[PDB]
Amino acid sequence: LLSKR
Amino acid sequence: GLGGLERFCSPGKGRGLRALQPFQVGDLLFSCPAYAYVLTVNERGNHCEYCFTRKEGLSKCGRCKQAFYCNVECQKEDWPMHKLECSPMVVFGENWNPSETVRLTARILAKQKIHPERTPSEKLLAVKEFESHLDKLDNEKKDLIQSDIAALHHFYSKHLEFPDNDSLVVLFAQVNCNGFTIEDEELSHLGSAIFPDVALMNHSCCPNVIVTYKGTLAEVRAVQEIKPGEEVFTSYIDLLYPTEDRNDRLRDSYFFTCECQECTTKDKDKAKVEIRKLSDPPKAEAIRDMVRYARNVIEEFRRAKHYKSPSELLEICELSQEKMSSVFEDSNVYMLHMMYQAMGVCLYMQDWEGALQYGQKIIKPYSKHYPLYSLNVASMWLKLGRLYMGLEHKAAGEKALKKAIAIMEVAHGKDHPYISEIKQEIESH
Ligand SMILES: Nc1ncnc2c1ncn2[C@@H]1O[C@H](CSCC[C@H](N)C(=O)O)[C@@H](O)[C@H]1O
Ligand SMILES: [Zn+2]
Ligand SMILES: [Zn+2]
Ligand SMILES: [Zn+2]
Repeated sequence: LLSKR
Repeated sequence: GLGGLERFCSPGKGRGLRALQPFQVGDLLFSCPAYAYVLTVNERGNHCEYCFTRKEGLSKCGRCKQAFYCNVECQKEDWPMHKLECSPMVVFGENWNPSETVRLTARILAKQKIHPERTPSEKLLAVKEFESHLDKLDNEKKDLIQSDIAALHHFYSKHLEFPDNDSLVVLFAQVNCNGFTIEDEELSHLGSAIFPDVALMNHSCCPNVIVTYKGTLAEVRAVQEIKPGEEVFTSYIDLLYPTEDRNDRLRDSYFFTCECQECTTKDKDKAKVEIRKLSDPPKAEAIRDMVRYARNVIEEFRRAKHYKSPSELLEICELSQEKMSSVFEDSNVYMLHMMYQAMGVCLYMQDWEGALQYGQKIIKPYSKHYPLYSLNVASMWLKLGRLYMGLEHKAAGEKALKKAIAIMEVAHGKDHPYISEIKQEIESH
């Protein structure tokens, strides 16, 4: 899902 | 709706979020309470199930012994959701292993049953309205969704009233397309959640806002000046990688191709894939070959961390870094990737010196490849600072911690609890 990493 | 903002139709990007007032760097655009959320298994005992508060002395649920709360109040408030798993966990015992996505989707169905009306999490966009990309779904993805549905029926049939298979495929597609992972100050995975109003924002590789979390509350703050009429963009992915990689991930997971300034101009691609300045410069095909190798080792390592030992993982990192270093510069993002993975392995082994050693090599290229305010950069500075502090190096530690604070004040807001904790760390030592 939407994550920065 | 939401003050100073509005839903609108963004040409070529479906529905989006638009500003109706100016926003300055660090300003809070809006907050969104989680519609549905689940704490990841590995963080149980560290965080409260209900509010995600990180604390010592959390009270254990007497029945399942696998849920922890701040107090009896958090326990009670969490029960409508926890009951979906409490007895099932003890009954299935070791066999209880649904994926996080399934757990979240179960909680979504439960919320839909209890509260079918529009929630305060849906002021601009409703869960029912989520884009699914059902029509774009290939066989591999339909098979994965079917496995997920089967797991849902397998572990959650006790309290849930299921729609037909078609609606479940739609729901699962919506969850994959709009779901958020929640990370802590170190970008460590905490859990998964639905934030409908937040999911309205479209993607850009040069976003003007960042999403952070305050317990289960999502917060959206500007990292660039926003003027009335401008669309509000957030980043869905890790912005370290070059354009092709980024778009491969966006196409695979979100079914679209980005056309932002970064993807069009490709400005940072050269520096991201920096080549060594050798007497005999490396041929084009040798570059393409090493890039291909780099993506392959990234995927290979991804698989290997599930079953290989820490020494084997470090071997893969060292050896791959060695092979890549003949062509790629240390500032090259694939080198950085391996270095970061290796740092993680060192950290697990409680080899603090090695982790510091790698992080020092990682931090500056991160600063140059990532946008001005980046959680990845702040998080790296924070890790470095905590390692320095743990290793009794207060000046270097204080410096790195203050760099982290400096970014986080913008992204999380000056009054965020994470910053209070960091300042407490600086003052205590
Ligand atoms: N930069 C972009 N260009 C084209 N489509 C985008 C985009 N960023 C996000 N999207 C679309 O938005 C979806 C993410 S959920 C974002 C809200 C969505 N636009 C909606 O109408 O509900 C993705 O599936 C993708 O199709
Ligand atoms: Zn709590
Ligand atoms: Zn329980
Ligand atoms: Zn882009």
